[PDB]
Amino acid sequence: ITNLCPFDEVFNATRFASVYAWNRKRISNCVADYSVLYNLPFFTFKCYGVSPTKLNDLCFTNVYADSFVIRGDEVRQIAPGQTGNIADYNYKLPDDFTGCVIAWNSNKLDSKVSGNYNYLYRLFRKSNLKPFERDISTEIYQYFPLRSYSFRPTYGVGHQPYRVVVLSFELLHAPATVCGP
Amino acid sequence: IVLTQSPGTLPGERATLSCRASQTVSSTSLAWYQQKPGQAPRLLIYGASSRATGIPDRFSGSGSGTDFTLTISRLEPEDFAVYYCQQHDTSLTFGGGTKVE
Amino acid sequence: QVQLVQSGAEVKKPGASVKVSCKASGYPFTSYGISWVRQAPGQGLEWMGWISTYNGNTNYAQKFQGRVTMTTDTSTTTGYMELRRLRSDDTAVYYCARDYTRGAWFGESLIGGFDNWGQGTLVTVS
Ligand SMILES: *[C@@H]1O[C@H](CO[C@@H]2O[C@@H](C)[C@@H](O)[C@@H](O)[C@@H]2O)[C@@H](O[C@@H]2O[C@H](CO)[C@@H](O[C@@H]3O[C@H](CO)[C@@H](O)[C@H](O)[C@@H]3O)[C@H](O)[C@H]2NC(C)=O)[C@H](O)[C@H]1NC(C)=O
Repeated sequence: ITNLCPFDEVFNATRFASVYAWNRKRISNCVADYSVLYNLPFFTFKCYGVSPTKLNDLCFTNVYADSFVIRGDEVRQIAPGQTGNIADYNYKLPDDFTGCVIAWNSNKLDSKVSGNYNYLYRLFRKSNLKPFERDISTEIYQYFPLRSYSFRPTYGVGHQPYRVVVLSFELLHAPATVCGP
Repeated sequence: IVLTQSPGTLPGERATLSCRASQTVSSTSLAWYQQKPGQAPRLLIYGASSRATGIPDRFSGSGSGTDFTLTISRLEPEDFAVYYCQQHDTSLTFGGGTKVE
Repeated sequence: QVQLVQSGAEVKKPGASVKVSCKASGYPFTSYGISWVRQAPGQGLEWMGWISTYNGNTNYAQKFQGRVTMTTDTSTTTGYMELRRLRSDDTAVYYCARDYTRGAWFGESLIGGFDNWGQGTLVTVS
């Protein structure tokens, strides 16, 4: 493998998806250099089932990067075993989740004085989500199911926007496509 | 998106250069370039604020909405060049260019 | 230690085509795209288009949509551009640059700019 994994094109993107409609980018057939993620702003870096200092020596059959924007106080919901209106209605991780969660404060880019209404979350649904399920329907709840974040630079930290990237590590009885150097 | 720069033509003094867009341009999609005589352009500012590697601290950019600027806190003999503004919020455009003299 | 090395000046007749090369080194070729910008005498910078070194995807400026073709060769880590049916108004210096404004793998916009530039290739039409 001569190609390098396009982490740069995931983390340094101008635009992130809404949490109700989280975006998945597939990483494959590449060399996974994780030093940059350790090197940087990226205040939140929690790995489950794997050590962040050993990723340089591992091989995977696939790596999946799930990108979305949430509030600072909602960052704790992006973890296995957790519940809440993000964990239950927007983005659910499995209890046996294997992977790393990276998040940073994007107030400088996403917040607006008039209010940034581009980012939305789901508040109403008839049931909870299954692991890695996505629901982007707008059917009226027996309420309009989606509501804006309205991010502003005048908000305290808990209400400031955070950009979250979840790196899921797939390990199967199959030839690896992604290996560190 | 159309980018209009001013003044047409502007050592030790502070310099300010302006670039106004006909449409809103995101902080993330705007940059500034410098071109010396006989040389290719080089990147100075990206993300409307962050400095490119190798760029002196005297160079700083900022802005929002449709109004962005580039400031040089004191001009050096080598800072006399044509500066350009760029946006890639929609497609990719360059401004007319502003000369420091 | 990134460098971009372009071919020397060319002289063409009206209706002729010119192909300009740009050899890249000092970085992983397939991690960054290639952009082309030209500057006519007395004029500013005009964007011609962009190509991904990873998947061959292109994005051209409307002005050259039917005139310019861009290709890459990953075995020689070199970019190429061809501009067809040249006119006297196409006299300009054509520059290559390393593109970190759009991703090569996903095609999405990035927070960046054109950091590394070649010396420029002068094309004269007469
Ligand atoms: C997001 O992008 C930034 C900025 O990248 C830089 O600016 C862009 C506009 C383009 O011109 C890029 O080609 C250019 O690299 C990344 O920050 C950069 O990270 C690298 C790797 O850590 C830094 O290189 C190191 O610098 C130290 C000195 O501080 C040396 O000792 C090392 O040997 C090595 O050279 C680079 O300096 C740094 N750039 C800046 C301005 O700080 C950022 O990493 C990237 N984010 C992700 C996840 O990729």
